[PDB]
Amino acid sequence: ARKYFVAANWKCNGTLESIKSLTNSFNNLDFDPSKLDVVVFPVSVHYDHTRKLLQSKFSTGIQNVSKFGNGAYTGEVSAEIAKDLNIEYVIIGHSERRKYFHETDEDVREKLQASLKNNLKAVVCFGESLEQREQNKTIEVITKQVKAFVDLIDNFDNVILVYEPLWAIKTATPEQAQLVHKEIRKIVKDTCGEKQANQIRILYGGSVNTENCSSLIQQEDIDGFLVGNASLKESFVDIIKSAM
Amino acid sequence: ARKYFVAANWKCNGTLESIKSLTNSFNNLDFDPSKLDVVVFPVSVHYDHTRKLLQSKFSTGIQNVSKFGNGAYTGEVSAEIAKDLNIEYVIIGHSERRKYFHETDEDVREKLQASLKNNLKAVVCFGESLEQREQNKTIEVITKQVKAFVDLIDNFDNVILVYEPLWAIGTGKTATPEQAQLVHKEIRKIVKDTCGEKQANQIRILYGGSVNTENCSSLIQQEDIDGFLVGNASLKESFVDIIKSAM
Repeated sequence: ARKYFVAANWKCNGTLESIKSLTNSFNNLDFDPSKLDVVVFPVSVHYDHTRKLLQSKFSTGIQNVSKFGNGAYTGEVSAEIAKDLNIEYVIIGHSERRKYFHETDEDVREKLQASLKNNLKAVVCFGESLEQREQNKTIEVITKQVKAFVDLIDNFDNVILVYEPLWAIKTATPEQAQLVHKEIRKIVKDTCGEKQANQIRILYGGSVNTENCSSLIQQEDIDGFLVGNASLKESFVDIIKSAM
Repeated sequence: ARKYFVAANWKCNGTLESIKSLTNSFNNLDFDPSKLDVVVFPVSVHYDHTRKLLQSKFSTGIQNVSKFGNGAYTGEVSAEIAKDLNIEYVIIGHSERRKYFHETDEDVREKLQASLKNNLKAVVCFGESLEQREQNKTIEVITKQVKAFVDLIDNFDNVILVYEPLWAIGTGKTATPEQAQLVHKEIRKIVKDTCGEKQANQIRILYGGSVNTENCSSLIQQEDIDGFLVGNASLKESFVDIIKSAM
């Protein structure tokens, strides 16, 4: 029922040369974008380059978006500016922004609202710490992170969730991932409704590579991934192939 | 000297079409980039579009830069990436980043360290609040802010200071050219105290309050005001007359 969703998070990496090389190798992968979503998230200043080098079967987005609209917000990219550039997706709430730049649940909410106001699709990240999982607080913490923003979703094809097992940076088994994914879908069901919950894509955002992608994707409540370091290698196409 | 320096901070504003329009109008102004620096700072995602459309006499830059290098830093743009793209200038410590995104003196320092380490030129902003000005803390505050980072400066043409009179932004108070000049004088003294006289006389100190076509000449003709980081007025085609005040 749910369309699989494979995302490349390049984070803060890339040169124009390397992007030229990587995008070319990606273009050589034959896949149908009506059946599978494949999204590339370059660094802001690399977006136009990346978009021009990637064939249209690859969707594209940016790794952050402002909680503010246009105006006196130096260094920010608004949802309105992204929409004008036909930027399709935004990443919101990535653990590294919550960690390094003190992004809160409320910031995530307001970024999501702004993104949805301007008709962007949103990739929304959350997940518990090692200390939180060690205290058996996974459901508590994820209920709270999800309820911060979940009522803003009207179209459950246009918001994609991402579970980051920050506890593991330990290493999460496919079954352990699946178990949280199921818990998340139940949270969505009880906050938004059962049809909504069965629509929404929930991606795994722990460490995904060529050797574990098949085991992860086959899990019933794992609908794809947000891929970190493996997405900077030409063998990312094999991770893509696991979802086809 | 000192070479004037006129900078367009477009902040979070612009469309593909408005920039097309605006850059074209700017291109019609004939100035000599060896006689003054004219720098445009678009939104990161507008950098390529903006750099392509502006004639090469215009310098360009980005409104923020990361304190971290390359790696697992989602949403960040490194000094490394800016260097690879020949992005010449970066803004650091803008009051709007200190206000909304909790950017600290330490953040400013590391961003400057990272920028200079990667051969970027930095436009660095600081300034006191209403409450600080009212309590006569202007020099204490500015001295603290500048001392966060000034020892990193390795070339006093390549780092540019911006005084933001935050006490006069959105407060109901307006800073006079005379008041501005005095803070700039205060700032050049601070640099002379910490770096030396030649260093202090070399460095551009730009005014970062509200600048428009009416007040621009009154500001830049002041002895210690070497140009400006312009906000809302740099979104208009009439910005060319702000540039003209420095020609």
